[PDB]
Formats: sequence, structure tokens, C-alpha cells
Amino acid sequence: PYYAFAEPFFIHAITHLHVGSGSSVEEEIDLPFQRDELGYPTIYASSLKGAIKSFLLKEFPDKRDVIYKVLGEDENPEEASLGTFLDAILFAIPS
Amino acid sequence: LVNAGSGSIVDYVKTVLKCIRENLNKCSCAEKIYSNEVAKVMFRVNVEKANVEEEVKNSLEYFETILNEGRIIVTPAWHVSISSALNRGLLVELELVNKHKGFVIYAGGDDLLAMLPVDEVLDFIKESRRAFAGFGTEKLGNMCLENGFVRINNAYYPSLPIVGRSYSVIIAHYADPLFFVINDSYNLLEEGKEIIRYRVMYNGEYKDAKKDVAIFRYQGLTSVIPLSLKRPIVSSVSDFNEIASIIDVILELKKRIDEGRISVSLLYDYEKYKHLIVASDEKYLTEFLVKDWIKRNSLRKHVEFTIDEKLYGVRLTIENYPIKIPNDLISNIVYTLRIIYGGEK
Repeated sequence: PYYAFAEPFFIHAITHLHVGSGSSVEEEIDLPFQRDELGYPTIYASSLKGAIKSFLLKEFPDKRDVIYKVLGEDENPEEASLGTFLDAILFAIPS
Repeated sequence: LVNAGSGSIVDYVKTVLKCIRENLNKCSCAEKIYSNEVAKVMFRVNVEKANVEEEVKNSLEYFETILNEGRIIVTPAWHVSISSALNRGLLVELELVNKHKGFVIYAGGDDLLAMLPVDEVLDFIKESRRAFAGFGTEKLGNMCLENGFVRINNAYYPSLPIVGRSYSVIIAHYADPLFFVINDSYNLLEEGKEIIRYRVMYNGEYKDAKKDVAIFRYQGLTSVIPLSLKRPIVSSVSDFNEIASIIDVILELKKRIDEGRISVSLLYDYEKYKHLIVASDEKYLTEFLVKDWIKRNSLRKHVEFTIDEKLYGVRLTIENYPIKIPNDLISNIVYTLRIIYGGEK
């Protein structure tokens, strides 16, 4: 297999969520939400990875080397990370 | 003339060159210099027939011809000294070609022909250029290099610090015909070194020198790295430590690349930073553009590589020749690395 483990999951907003896409000329909301390629909200995998990686680095302070291999070093990255995140697709929204 | 001949004599000749400058006294200078000599000849009662009015004239006649001809009057001792020094500089030049694992093809006097590996070529030019000027680090054979004075066991001998020395490096495939590699080396320099001008710092002004250039060539790519940047190449003992000062700038840069401290993309991104570093005439601003260009395509976060900052604006030109040289020094430093790295793959 190309991937050792493949772990899909769901991301449940416990509170209101705001992953920023930064201000832009054509938005009309000053701080908008990260959008999809067809309009819906989404979480860029760069936001997921960086948020989860920063979480793990302080929750598991002894598994640094195990996290750094799978999620990439930070000081001197002599190689590529082994784990990938996929952009979070909006599954269902409360209406 | 004034610096030569030091002692009580200097203030005498200091006044003889004074009474010349704008078509001066015409032997009516004795008055200023007779006092110098006649108030000196009584320091010992042995003057036989020293006609002081003629003695100071003949001296005034001597320096006149020197300044009229604009050249030192050549004597045998002037030749024998330059000739012998040229043979001692040959000795130290052979140790350097052996130290850098090279093969001397001929080295007679000022000339030299060697085959170095592409690796030891840059630091060879660095040491060879300075060793020619007498300045140098650790002894090579039984002779040391003491700021323009080769020394063999307490015996100090003069070298040629002022004389420029151009270099010509052809990076050639081992299978290239040796007829056209040697021909190019004598038609890349001896008619390419004759046409290359750069902006030299002369007495506070910025003039255009043309010699001492160290040309590099790798099948079409050409680079020129001036070795002086100051037109009287040495005028004081502090002038030595910046001869070939651009070479170690390339040497340090090359060092930080193979250690992965700087990506080789450094050589490929300079093009966009170049137009700003060219147009910028405020040196506090350029020392930040090259600091930015270095750190952008750097592969680490603790590489602090400086450029001597006297290298901002050289503008090497060339008069209508089939050799295309970038018209700025930092660009030539990039091409020199591409040539050195092109001959290692």
C-alpha cells in the first residue's frame, strides 16, 4: 500500500469555528471563513496540520520525535514528513 | 622618491622635489637646498672639492629627468633585483602548485601554466596572488611571506607587491583537445584581459583600471573577478590583507553551499535581486538586499554570511568583444560559482 495507515475522521465543532482566510478585496466581510472550491466552508489541511501538530507537541511532550517524523521537523527539516492531512470537507452543517 | 632614502637625507630631497612642480626655479633652488647641504657638509672636515652649487644641481638634474620622463631611470641593480625576486617568487609559486595537488607545465618567472583540479583552483588563485605580493600565511618551503618581503632564515628579500598578476582559468573536459584549450587560455586572457575595465578606487576618486582580473571560463560561461579594487595595489602594509579579497568571498560562499547551509538556488535567484542592488547607490540599503537574497534561499536559520561592502558597484565593462561579462561584481561572483560548480558534474 502507498499509505501505512489511513484514518478518516469527523471534526465536530464544540464551539463556533473560525479558520481565517484573511481579508481580501472581493469579500465584503473583513474576516471571512476559509471557503471551498465550490463555495462551502472548509478547513485547509495546512490549518489542520499546524493546529494538530502544535497540540500534540505539548500534550505528548515525550513523543516529540514520534510526532516530528510523522508531522515534520520544525528547526532543520532534513526530510519530508510521513503523515498527510486532507482538506476538511464540510460534511453536515446544523440548520 | 621621498619615501625611498629615509633618514636625514629625506628632508633634503623633500625640498628638491618641492622646487619643481609648475616649471619652477630652473637651478634657482640651490638657495633652498644649499642650506640643506652646506649646513650639513661641515658635519665632517673631509670635503675635498664638493662644489655644492653643482652637487645640488646634478641632483636637481637627476630628479628632473625622472619626472620629465615619468619613469624610473633603470640601472642594472633595478633589473637584477627585479630579476632575482622574480626567481624567488618562482620558488614559492611552485610550492603552491604542489600544495594544491596541481601539475606545473611551466612556471618561468612571472608566467605560470598548471593543471589544477577544479576543487583547489579558487583557493590557489587566492594564495598565489597574495604570495606574489609577498603577503602570505605559513611558510611553503624554507621561506616565509612577510608583508611584501620573502624571508629565508632571517634574510629579508623584496617581492613584487605592486605588480598586478592576472589569472586565466579554463575548466575543460579531460577529453578536450589540448591545442584549443591552451589557445583559448592565450586568447581568453592575452586579448581578453586587454579589454576588461572595472571601477577602481583611486585616491578617493573612482577610476577605471584594466589589469589583474582572474578570468574564469567554462564552455561559454565567463567570469571576471578583480583582485585589487585599489589602483596602487599596495601603498601601505595594511593593503595586503584585501588583495584577492573577492576570492574568499566566493570561497566562503562556496563553503556554505556544499554544507547545505545555503541552497544552490542562491545562484539562480540573484537575477531578480540584481537590478535593485545595481540601481541602489546607498550602501546601507544594499547591505540589506544581499542579506535578504542570502537568507531567502538559505537552507538553515543560523547562516550570517556577509559581503565586504566595498564590493557594491564595480561595473566591469568590455569594449565590443565576443565575451559577455555581467556589468557588476556580485553577478560575476555568481557566475564564478556556476563555473566552479559546472566543472564538478
